[PDB]
Amino acid sequence: AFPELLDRVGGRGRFQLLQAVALVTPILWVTTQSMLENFSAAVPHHRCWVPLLDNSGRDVLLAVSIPPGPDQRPHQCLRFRQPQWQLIADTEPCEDGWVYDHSTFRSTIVTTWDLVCDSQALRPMAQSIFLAGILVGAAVCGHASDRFGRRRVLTWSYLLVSVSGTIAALMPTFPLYCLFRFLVASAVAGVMMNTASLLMEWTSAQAGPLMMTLNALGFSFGQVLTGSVAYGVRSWRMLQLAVSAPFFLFFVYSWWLPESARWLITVGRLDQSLRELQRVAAVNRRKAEADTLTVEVLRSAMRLRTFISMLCWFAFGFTFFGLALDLQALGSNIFLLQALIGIVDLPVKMGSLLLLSRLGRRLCQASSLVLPGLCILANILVPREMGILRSSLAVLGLGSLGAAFTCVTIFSSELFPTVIRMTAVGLGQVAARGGAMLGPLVRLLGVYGSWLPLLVYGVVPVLSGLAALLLP
Ligand SMILES: O=C1C(CCS(=O)c2ccccc2)C(=O)N(c2ccccc2)N1c1ccccc1
Repeated sequence: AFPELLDRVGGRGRFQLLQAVALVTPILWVTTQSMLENFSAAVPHHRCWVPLLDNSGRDVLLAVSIPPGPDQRPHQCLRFRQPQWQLIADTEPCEDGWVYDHSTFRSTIVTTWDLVCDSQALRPMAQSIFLAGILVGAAVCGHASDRFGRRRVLTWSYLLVSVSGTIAALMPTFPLYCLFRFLVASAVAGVMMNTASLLMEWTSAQAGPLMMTLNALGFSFGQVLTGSVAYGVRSWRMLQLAVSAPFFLFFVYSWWLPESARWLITVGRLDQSLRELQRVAAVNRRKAEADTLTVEVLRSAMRLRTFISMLCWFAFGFTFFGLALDLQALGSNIFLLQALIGIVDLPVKMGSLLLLSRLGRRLCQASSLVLPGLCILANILVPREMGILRSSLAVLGLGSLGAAFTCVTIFSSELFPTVIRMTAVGLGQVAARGGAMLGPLVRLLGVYGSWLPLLVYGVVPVLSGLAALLLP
């Protein structure tokens, strides 16, 4: 009988907007902390240190010192034992360290800890660890908001994000950095889930719309915030601190947001629920029907389609999170990318939804997965000669794939006895977080041809979309 009480106290109004703003604003920095492993763990051009150069015709010295590499470049992992002056066989690996190109980035973790050459596999493992941390933190938090509340967990998760992010920027050794990024990921997942649930609960029956949409926009924009912040600060120690600093103020000001009143009723804290509802009514200025609340009212108040949905969620998560953390391979001028994936995301998603809803729900679901997979696959076919076409296809593909989590959540998830969709969205999204940890691990196939990762990332979504047509 809670919706009757909610209609009695308010609905829409003023408080539901202020709370919405204050709970959606964290989402931008939550995205910023998640896409940060693209300007922090960036790989600049590296050479082998040689005594003849870099102190104790520069082009001639570079030619004699290092053997040439295959890709029209000097070798990045080998060095001549002695200066081969015969150039107007016997090679040894780098042992005095490397030298890097300090022209776009001042200091990355790759530069700091030498995650190049033989120890190349370490880099595509930090992102996998981070995503596994998100999955684990989201799994634990579910049975954590039923014994501690729903607003306290949000504030404590804010504090954990801030402290762990600040501490992770001062570590001198790689495993400590990985562990603290794991903790950051878990706390971020907790923040995500608790914010979503809090936005759902306090809103009236029209929460399915706006509210849930207002979340996504958060990400989209956030993307651009990540891009701008990255363009701002170049060093990697001063990027993590600058990103994790706001969360302390977020935790400080999150001490006044009212806690969800529906949860308080089921546990037995009637007085707190009364105070909460009265203060919400006072904020909403609907202090006319509140006198009816005299405790007693609240005292009396107290299979194939599923598999298709799981496959679609898995394909979307796997492709997006195994391809959008390596944007240095999709083009150039990285700061312009990762800042064009929201400005393309919004118009494309709205236009595609509006245009394809009328044709049919299954048609829209199918067309949202074949198109971006084919777009990504077509990136290989084009050569390097046209860079604009080389980069626009990837942006269009990512923007179109971003519409999947919107189309398959609000328009889909009704493919069931139609009792409540909250038991289906989470079930589908579990495979989305469980398919991203199996993501960047594909990029470990750089050896044995470089086209295989892109080929897999292009064939998986198209196969999932083609299988989606087999509903009957
Ligand atoms: O927007 C989200 C959240 C939603 C959880 S949520 O709102 C909730 C609702 C109801 C009950 C409990 C919790 C999320 O976890 N991912 C995600 C994380 C890791 C891997 C894959 C997906 N994305 C997402 C979607 C598209 C593009 C990027 C990110």
